[PDB]
Amino acid sequence: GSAVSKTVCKATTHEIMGPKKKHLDYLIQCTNEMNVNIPQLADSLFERTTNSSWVVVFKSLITTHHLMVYGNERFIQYLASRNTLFNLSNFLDKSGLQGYDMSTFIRRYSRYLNEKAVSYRQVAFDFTKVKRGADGVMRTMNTEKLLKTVPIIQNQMDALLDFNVNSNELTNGVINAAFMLLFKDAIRLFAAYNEGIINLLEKYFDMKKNQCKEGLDIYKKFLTRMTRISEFLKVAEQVGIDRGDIPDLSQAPSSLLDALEQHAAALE
Amino acid sequence: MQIFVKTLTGKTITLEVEPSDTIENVKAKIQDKEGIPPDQQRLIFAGKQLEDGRTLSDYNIQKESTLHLVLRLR
Repeated sequence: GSAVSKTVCKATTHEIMGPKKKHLDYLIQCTNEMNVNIPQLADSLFERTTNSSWVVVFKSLITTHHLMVYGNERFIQYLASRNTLFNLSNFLDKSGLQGYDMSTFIRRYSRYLNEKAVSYRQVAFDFTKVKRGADGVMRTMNTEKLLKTVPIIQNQMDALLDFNVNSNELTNGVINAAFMLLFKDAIRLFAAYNEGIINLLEKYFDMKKNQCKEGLDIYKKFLTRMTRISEFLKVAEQVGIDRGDIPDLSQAPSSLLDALEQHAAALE
Repeated sequence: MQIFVKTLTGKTITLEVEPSDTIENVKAKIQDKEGIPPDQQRLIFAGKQLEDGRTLSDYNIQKESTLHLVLRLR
């Protein structure tokens, strides 16, 4: 309890480095123990986003992101239930040149964690942690849920690509640590997105005339997002990331629009 | 000749054919290389589902053309 709040502060010192593994692994340990005051923990991290240093604020967001990905699901569930999550729409650290540069990136990253939280609330599971493959969640979803679900994947994606950082702006250990977590979410979210699309394209040719309209707009959007995902993956390539970890987007079903349009034409 | 078949999961198949081979025969050869029962194979080219009795030449499928395979429910 007193130890939690103190490890939160250790994760979020003014040291210009990402949160330390020892403090992040302890916090993960916390979330999983039986009598955790999850609200109190979350509360301590929000409190550190009220701070005026960009270093503190951005490391508190990174820790929260880290804990949504690796912490007990109970942590992401609480964040998604809250009324207000991160209120950093006006954040600005005028202290120096780094503060000025890193304040736009704090505003964007805070927006992305809020969307991640809303995404979880709207479908009640984490797109980046559900069973993959031909019997996974997104491949086997039934038609109604699929059509309501794939748009929520797309809105999370869009908020991730809005961080919109160039490789030559990843100039300190804080923003890089955020970047690497954004990268991890992106490839897992794209995997969930490509899988929903596969399913959609399979079902499309037995769908009703007005489900093909919903599905056709989902797909058109999938194609525009893929051009922007490839730009983000080029930043990843530039920074030096293992190229076997970058998805090959040429494998996505990206050339079927014509088939989907002629088939909607025939349905009229 | 050589044609390609791209599945929705991303694999690209290479198949040996002749322009006269029926779409039904082309599906049977996809059975032989990938295991997919022909009755679950939608083949698509130039935006149209390809009919079993028509031939590759009836659809303008020549060398190095890529067909799309979409799996279907019986």
